[PDB]
Amino acid sequence: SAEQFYGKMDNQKMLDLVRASSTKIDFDPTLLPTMNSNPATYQGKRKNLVILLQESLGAQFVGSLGGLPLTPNLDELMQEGWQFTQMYATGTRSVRGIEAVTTGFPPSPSRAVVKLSKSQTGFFTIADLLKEQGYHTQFIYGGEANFDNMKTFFFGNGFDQIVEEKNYTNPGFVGSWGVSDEDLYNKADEEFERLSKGDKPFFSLVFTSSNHSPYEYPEGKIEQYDSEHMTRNNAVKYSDYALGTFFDKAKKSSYWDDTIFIVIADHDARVFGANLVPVKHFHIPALIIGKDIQPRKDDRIANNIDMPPTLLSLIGVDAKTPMIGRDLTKPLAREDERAMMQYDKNFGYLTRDNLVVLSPGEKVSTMEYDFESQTMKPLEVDESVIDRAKANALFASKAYQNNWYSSKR
Ligand SMILES: [Cl-]
Repeated sequence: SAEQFYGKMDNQKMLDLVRASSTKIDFDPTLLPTMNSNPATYQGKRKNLVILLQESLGAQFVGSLGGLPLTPNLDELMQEGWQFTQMYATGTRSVRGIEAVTTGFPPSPSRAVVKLSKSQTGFFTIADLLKEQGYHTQFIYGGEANFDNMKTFFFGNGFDQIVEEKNYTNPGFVGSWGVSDEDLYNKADEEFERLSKGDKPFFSLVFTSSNHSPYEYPEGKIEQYDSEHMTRNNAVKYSDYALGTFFDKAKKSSYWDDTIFIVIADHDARVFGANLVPVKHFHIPALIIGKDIQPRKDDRIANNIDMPPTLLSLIGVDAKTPMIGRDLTKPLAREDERAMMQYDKNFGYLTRDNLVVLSPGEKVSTMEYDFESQTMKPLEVDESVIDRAKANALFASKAYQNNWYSSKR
């Protein structure tokens, strides 16, 4: 319970600050307290939606984002689309990255809702929204889908089909975590060219697996970055090569005209025993790419929970949902740029002007964040800056307790 760590706040005061700081409009709190209507920016025939979730792909491993020269295929694709240079994960764990891009639900000191008992059925997801709207919905994974409780959460919440390890006929390579990312990506391309023959728009979540210790992946596929074959750096570089092979196929495919793709990490590679909130380690790549998506370098501070409202808007789906994440196809004032991030028991609220970190024992730290340096210094802020952070720190914990985030509509 977030109340126990950060202090109490009246539901009214809290909700008001959450709704106001969200920038969402047309709220209807009779059904659910943050239910809001957002019409899609795109208004043509509904597009397919492909989410290519990148296991542990932190910005530190991305060349185009200043880090190690580990992602030449992605770097190139970055120039070809809507690149987010100030994107932050809300968490450090895979299930929280799945939480963020399938539900848009903000973080708590607890586990992501993929693993919580109340969220196993009838929780809000874009999966069941799109399903209710006539979409086929699927999850493509290389390993065992029961892992991290994913299959159960996905099946209970709007996913139709689950494609997992048992469904791969002849993979080029199999490791401890399942088939390599190239096999995953061949399977994706197979499923998409399949679904595109059908009548339905589809929504697909595809989640990489190669980038896990002990780092098994095929030989002779990249000029390795490290001398040892099985390293994190090389697994990332393998995954990059594997993504490039997906897009080479994707661009000459029958679904290309009709689809929006997002390349986004679930979180950065974990760091341990960090103090407060290590901002740099929530920093992640995000790329939206597709026909009619124009190249753009977007420096607006955002979270991965802003992606589902953004993507629905891009694919032509009007969204009456309780999501408080931003539709970034629409203007966002500089003072509204923000990132929430949860590092275990610590919650951080990053804006262009300040960074507020809340820790157990109701301790409050206030800082100015140097974006170039990726370092922070002490800084005094208005009570309104602390209250906005606290209000957002508490929301998911309270919404979960009170069932404020259901799929009822
Ligand atoms: Cl997390």
